[PDB]
Amino acid sequence: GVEVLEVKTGDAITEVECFLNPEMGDPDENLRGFSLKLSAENDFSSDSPERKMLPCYSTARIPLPNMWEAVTVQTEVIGITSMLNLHAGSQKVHEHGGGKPIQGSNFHFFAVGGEPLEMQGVLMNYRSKYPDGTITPKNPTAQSQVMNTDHKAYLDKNNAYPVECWVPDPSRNENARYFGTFTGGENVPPVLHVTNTATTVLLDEQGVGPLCKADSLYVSAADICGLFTNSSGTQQWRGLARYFKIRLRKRSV
Amino acid sequence: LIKGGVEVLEVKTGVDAITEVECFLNPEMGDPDENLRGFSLKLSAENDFSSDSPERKMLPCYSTARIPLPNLNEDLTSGNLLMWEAVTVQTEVIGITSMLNLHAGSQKVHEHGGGKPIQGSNFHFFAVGGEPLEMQGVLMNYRSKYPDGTITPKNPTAQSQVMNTDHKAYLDKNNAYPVECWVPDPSRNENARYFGTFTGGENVPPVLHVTNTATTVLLDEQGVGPLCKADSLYVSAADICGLFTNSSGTQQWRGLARYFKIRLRKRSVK
Amino acid sequence: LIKGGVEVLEVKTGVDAITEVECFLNPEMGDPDENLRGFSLKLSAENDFSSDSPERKMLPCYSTARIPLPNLNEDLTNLLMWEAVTVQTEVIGITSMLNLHAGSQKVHEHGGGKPIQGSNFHFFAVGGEPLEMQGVLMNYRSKYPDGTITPKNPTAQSQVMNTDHKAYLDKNNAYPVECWVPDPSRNENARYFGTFTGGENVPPVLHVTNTATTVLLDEQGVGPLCKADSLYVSAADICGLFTNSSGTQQWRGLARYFKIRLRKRSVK
Amino acid sequence: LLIKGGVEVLEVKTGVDAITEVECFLNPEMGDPDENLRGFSLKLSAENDFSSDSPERKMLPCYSTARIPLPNLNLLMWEAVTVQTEVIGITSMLNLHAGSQKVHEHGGGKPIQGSNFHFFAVGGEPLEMQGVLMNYRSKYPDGTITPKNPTAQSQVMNTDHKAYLDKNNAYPVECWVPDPSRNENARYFGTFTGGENVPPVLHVTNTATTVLLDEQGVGPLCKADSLYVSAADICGLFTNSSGTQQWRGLARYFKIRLRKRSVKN
Amino acid sequence: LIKGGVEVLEVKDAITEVECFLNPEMGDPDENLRGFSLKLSAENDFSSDSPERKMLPCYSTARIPLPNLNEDLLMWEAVTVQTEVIGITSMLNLHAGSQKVHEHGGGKPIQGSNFHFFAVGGEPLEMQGVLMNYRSKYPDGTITPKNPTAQSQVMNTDHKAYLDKNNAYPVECWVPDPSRNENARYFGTFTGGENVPPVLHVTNTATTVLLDEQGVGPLCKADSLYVSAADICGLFTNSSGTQQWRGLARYFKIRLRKRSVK
Repeated sequence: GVEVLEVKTGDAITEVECFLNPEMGDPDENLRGFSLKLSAENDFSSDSPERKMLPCYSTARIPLPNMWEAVTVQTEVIGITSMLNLHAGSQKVHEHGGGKPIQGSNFHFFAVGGEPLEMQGVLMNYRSKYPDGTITPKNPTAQSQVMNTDHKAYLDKNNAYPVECWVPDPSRNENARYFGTFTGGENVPPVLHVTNTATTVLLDEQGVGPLCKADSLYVSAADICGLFTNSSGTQQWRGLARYFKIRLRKRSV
Repeated sequence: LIKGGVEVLEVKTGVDAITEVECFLNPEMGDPDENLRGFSLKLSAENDFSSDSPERKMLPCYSTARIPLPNLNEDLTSGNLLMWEAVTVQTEVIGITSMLNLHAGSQKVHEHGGGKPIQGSNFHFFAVGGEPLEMQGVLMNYRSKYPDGTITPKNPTAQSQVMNTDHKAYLDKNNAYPVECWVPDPSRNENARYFGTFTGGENVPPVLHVTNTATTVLLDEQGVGPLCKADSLYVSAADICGLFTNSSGTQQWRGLARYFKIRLRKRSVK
Repeated sequence: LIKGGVEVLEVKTGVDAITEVECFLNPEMGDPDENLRGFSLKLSAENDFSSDSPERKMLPCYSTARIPLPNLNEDLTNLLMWEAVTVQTEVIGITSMLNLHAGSQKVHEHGGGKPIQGSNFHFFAVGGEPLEMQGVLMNYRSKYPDGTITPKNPTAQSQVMNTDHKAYLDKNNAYPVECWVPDPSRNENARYFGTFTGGENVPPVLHVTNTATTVLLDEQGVGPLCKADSLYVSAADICGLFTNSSGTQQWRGLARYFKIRLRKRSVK
Repeated sequence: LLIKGGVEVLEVKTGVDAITEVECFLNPEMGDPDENLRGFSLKLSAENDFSSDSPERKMLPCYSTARIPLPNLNLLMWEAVTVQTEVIGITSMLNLHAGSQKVHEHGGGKPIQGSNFHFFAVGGEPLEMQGVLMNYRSKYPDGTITPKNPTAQSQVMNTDHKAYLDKNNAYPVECWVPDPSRNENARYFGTFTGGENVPPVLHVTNTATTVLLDEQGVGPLCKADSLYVSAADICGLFTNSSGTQQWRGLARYFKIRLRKRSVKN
Repeated sequence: LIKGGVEVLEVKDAITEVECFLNPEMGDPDENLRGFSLKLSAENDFSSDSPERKMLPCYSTARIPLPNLNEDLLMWEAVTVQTEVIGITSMLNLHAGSQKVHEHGGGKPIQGSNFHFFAVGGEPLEMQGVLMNYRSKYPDGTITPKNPTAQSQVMNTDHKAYLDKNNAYPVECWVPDPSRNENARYFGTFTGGENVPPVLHVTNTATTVLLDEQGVGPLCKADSLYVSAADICGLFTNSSGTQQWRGLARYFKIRLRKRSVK
């Protein structure tokens, strides 16, 4: 919300990094990174999901040295090879076979901003009764199933904003860059790439990156990798942490 | 250099020569009742081609909106006319994560499993133009009897199942032009840019990307964007995301809104 | 610099040195009756290779059209030919496959109809002369029906490459797609593009946009040169199989639009 | 200073007759189990124990190769600069009436689908291959050339298994790959896609050229005025009405442009 | 300009090339089944998950000695790599051992979850541990996250390791650490699912440049280059229905140049 002047040159650069843990629901102390098992077939009139079943967006505020302009990010999902454990817990694919890989709907999303991520609410079912401890669209209507401009939120709390209720708001986020891919379907294969050679440039069309208000950088993520199928046939979301390395420079304003 | 039936001259320059407009365009999937905004009526199947009378609320339609822009041409005898020229669009489908609700209404994938994701045939389409989108009609079945309140190819013939050049329409009404009957007309739309992808099949995964970093340039090969006739910008969309499968096995289309942010500049015309 | 049996000289410039033509080319899927334009006859299956006699209406064919261009060389006192420089093309009516209420087998009890899916072939060509084809057969012993033009005097080698099987795409609804491909050993005066995707459950994936242009110039900057002021467009757009409530399957095809920009080229 | 094909590379020669083009096709070598089934393999056996795996020759697709003689020529050598290549006859797979198992009652025949391999090379000498086996104990049939004295290490990398692709219809595709530790005087390209239900995806166009020049601008140099083309185009499996499966292959077209290159003797 | 704990000066007989074929480490359950794992167990409770060593694919690594430079400072700088997976066509053997797809049909292709990964560095690859199940009891001869907690199922920064031993670091326990590896370049793709088709490309025309944004490649400490790989191609399904991982070797050709350092 400021007039942007010249990049400062000469201690004018800094780098910050974070590993941001996923918030899949964490149904007990041993099942960190998983959701509660999924319910199915609730009538739209009686759809009361349990909090531990709902993955939420992750976010962290990173303090910076006492404006900082975010210029690049390196990011990837951490622990993708853990899905090669087919011996623990997963339903056998057939008699004498190995366990079923994690697969199905997934969502991979990150943002880097100079302020909290701005979100827009959209619901599958406006009549869903969301559980205490979630932050979901207030006073939803049938219009909330399409676009209801009342549903604006800041991603200002961890393990609170359910991924199923909120998307990054393309009508705001003037001071953030976000990227997400949703792939839906029962049998969707997880496809995840890692490399330390790929950098995303955060500069806009005028060469200006996110400007860090109150010397704070905000990282946001959601990395729902797919569904884990237990021997019983029950399914749980599995998520993984996301790494960020952000390069910043001093910008005169 | 002729476009939008005017002679195109130079881009106008100076501080106030740019404007930006935005809108969220709601999907028109059929909206069978107040609870199922964003969905179609459940899908029928196996109608003989000779007795195919789909209900209106089962038929997704193209969405469109006319966005009024400032008049630029007060000075009638200056000799200089200006029109708004659309230069870029940022667009994405809104609410894609809503499909991660597998607890409400969807058939379980197997005993003790979660609900079935939305999947299957999908169509993602948008246009930005200086006039209504120009459409060409093509039917699966020329003998389909389309319901009151839809606008569909008039007096279709067997040729309407392939290319019948009689079926020209303007996308000039919301919740009227069924997506299954109409496509953007590549023989027209000289003053609009359109983009669509159809992916057909029972098990097709929805794949949707969001980012505020991606801009589509709307300039043609001569560097001219859509020119806004009557100081109007037209946005058009269809975002059928796939089929929702209820516990009963019934299927309904699910659609989502589309966001547009369009940057325009002043263009001199004769 | 030789192309289209002429020595290629300079590109001409000026307002009259460019022209544009357009065509919607209808598909030729077999058209088994007057109501099923754009479909084939239902598919037979399991014919022994020794007794494989497909019906004509079951066989999609390549489409082609000859487009007259503005007449050149109407003075006897320097030769010009039209040179095709760009094409815009797309398949027309792709959203018609969102009709899941008419005719198609339900996906499951209480469900909607089965989408068109399965093997597909999307192909076009732009040339200064008819498309040159090479014959290749699944089964050299296939007995093709009257009204089709198929490889003559085939042998087992016709299942791989038999150089006898050369044809021009010189007749509509005649050259079955399953028998012929564009000939990579010829077509020195045409540009062709095709993608075959085979399989029972292949999803049709089709894109439309008026922003995409294909350049038709070769490595020497020469486009197809239009013999006798004629441009040839060719297509095949088999979108997949339509499955009827009975389980019978029929090909579905769609028309292809072409918009071709040409310029005048001096030749000797 | 610039060394390739065991010669010092000097300047490209230009002018009248300093360029030539060769165009050819390679027929596929899928096994050809009888006179009528050119382009197919014998039906596939299944479930042989690794200790008793003796595939029949007609069941094994092999690499195709040919030596193309060039116009006879400080020495001059032909330098391969570009190749245009594509698979010939891809639309033949739209015949779903002949021989293939119906997909369901009253349905059409099952498309060819499943594991496929599409490969070509252009070189100034035979393609250099490295052997790798699924099962080192496989007993390969007379008329095939397969890794000699294989060991369990032959299932991963056994550096003993070096061969030249020096005979057509002899080197089974399942036994051999292009050797990335050699082929300094060839360019090769291949894609393997494995799986029962893999869709064949094949593109044809006469507008796509592959440049064969390396990072120093030198193409394959044709030793003894010979150009070597190699291919394998296993398109997938054909499923007969009985459920038996056979590989189907198609020919590959090549158009190669060459120029004269000066080299030191 | 600091990398590999040296000040990087100018690029400088100044070039060398090394190559390696790095064998896969899939578990090798007997003398005949080199390149395969032991058959996969399934449905172990998270509280009683004790995988056998021969069932666990591990990362491969090799230290490649380079010409000695400072005998009387220069370091080798890795500039490019050519790499590919070796023996991909071996999966066209559908006659040996694999379950028939249906009566009278050929054998089932190798398919399912796969992981293709390589790295080139001037020092061992730096790894971060992440577990499906922190309570997994890993077998003797494996090196797995020490003192695991439920946080080990997400990100536990305690789990740092060097890829400093072959056939030891299970692929399922470790990933390249994006918070380290300042002196290496790594690339990997995981594709998960029962029916995933293996898709593998070979060509001698593809080179990966290993220079960073400042034009500096990995700098080879102690005149050593480290190559690392994992190439789990998918699952082989036996006639009985049992499944085994199949892996293949990876080839590397690396071009290096001399770099002045202080």
